[PDB]
Amino acid sequence: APITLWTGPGPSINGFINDTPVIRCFICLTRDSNLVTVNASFVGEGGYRIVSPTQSQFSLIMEFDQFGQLMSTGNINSTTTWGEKPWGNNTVQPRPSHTWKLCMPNREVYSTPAATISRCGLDSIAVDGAPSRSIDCMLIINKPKGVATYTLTFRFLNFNRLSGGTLFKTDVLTFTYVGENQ
Amino acid sequence: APITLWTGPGPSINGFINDTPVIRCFICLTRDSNLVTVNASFVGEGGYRIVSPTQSQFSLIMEFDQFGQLMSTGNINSTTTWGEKPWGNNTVQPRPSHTWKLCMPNREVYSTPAATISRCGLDSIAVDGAPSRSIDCMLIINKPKGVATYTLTFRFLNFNRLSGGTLFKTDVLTFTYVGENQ
Amino acid sequence: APITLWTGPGPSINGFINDTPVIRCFICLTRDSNLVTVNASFVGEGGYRIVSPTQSQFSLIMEFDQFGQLMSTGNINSTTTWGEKPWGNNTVQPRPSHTWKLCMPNREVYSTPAATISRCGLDSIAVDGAPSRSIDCMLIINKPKGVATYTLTFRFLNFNRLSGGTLFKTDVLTFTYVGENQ
Repeated sequence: APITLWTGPGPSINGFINDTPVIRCFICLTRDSNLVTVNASFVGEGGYRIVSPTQSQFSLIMEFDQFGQLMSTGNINSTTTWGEKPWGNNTVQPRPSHTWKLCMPNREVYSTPAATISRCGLDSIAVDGAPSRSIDCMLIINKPKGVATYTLTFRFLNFNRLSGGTLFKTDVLTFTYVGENQ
Repeated sequence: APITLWTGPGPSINGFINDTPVIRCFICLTRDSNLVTVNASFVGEGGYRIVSPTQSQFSLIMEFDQFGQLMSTGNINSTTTWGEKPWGNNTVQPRPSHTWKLCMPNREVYSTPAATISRCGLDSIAVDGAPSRSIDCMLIINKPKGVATYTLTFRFLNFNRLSGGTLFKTDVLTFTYVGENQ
Repeated sequence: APITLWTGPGPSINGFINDTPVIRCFICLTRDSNLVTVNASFVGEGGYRIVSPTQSQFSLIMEFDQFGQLMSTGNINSTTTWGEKPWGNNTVQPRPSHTWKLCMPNREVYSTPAATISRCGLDSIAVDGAPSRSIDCMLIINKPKGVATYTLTFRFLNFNRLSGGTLFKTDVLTFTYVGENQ
């Protein structure tokens, strides 16, 4: 069967940069028959409300154990809401099932780290998609971190593409990878 | 269950600008377990056959009611072919089902307008993907309009990226969003 | 039902240019209810290990018969591993099925060839996504070739975007098209 893991809608400030909560992350991992679709969006708060062209690139890493459970140690972690989305409602069901492994990046296919770098428009409606208002966001798959069995990294890059200070309100971002076997 | 709503193959000139039919829009919304995939392509006609660096940006809005039924008042609307694609054939079934809501952009997740701006190659096979032969297409999700409960807007932008006149024959465009609950 | 055709993990050097194996191609075609997702990645070998700004553009074409069986005559072809992925493991099953047609690009929808040109990051983790380390990969759908019923072409373009020599280790690339009817 399919399975979706997600933050739920209306996330708290659940993305930490060096132990400070600064980004609201909506993250959805939907496993259909074989592939997992990552659907995500991010909103900066406080000192990340607006990002400058000189902003250092940074990763938001999700660490998962061998059962596909989110660990407490990443930048997006089990201290904030995360769990299964039941078909038919918008709840987060936090009690893990064996099925959660199906949302993880297949260890054999991604036995070394893989990546997808894509455009990440910022404040796109308000700036009417101006070319110099996009950065990049690179998904890194299974780059090692601590004792995590699986990792998903959202790495925001190339802020120097920006013509000036820009609201850190990302587009909806999509990535795809091969799901793990049960 | 999954459900697809689409224009069918070989659409008529069904994209209206200033109440004039000027673009042939192929649009498919496929809901699988949780996410909806937008798969779309566009061909300009008449004064929109060729676009150039002097072309002004424009939007094609689809308006849907609370049941996921396409309304008559958008730029792409219920006055042209639109409905469900049966698994196993290429017909368009016009009679609404409860299931059509499942193709809609989830109103909790998209409680304010969301966007994805992406490259939109033009005439890409013919021009062999020359870098200066792309524009952008931004999908806007749930921009408020009229009495619509849901909206999808295809906004064509950044014609100034083009090196010159180019056939408005878009790549196959893909976007993804979280589906509404039954 | 859904169905996935793929090369399996850790593919051999299975991309041929002038009858010489030069690229390792991971290719996955996953059909869900209606759409097919192409998930692919490439690693150059030998003379293709490093690519330069002056690299000759080239295509890797897959040719399929009317039943969705991969033919022997494309650049990626039936002389190497290819077949169905069972749900639950990473094997490659050679036994054809009626379902394999469902991975093919819908002949009526793509009676004229379609394309999607997208960014193709190279060596992206190592170069931390530097903008000048991307090329383009265009998927061409049903560009006619010989006696094939369906074709998928991966055309690698715009090497002249590169700032210098770069390891031909692509990002995970994703494309989407409407699947064929049984």
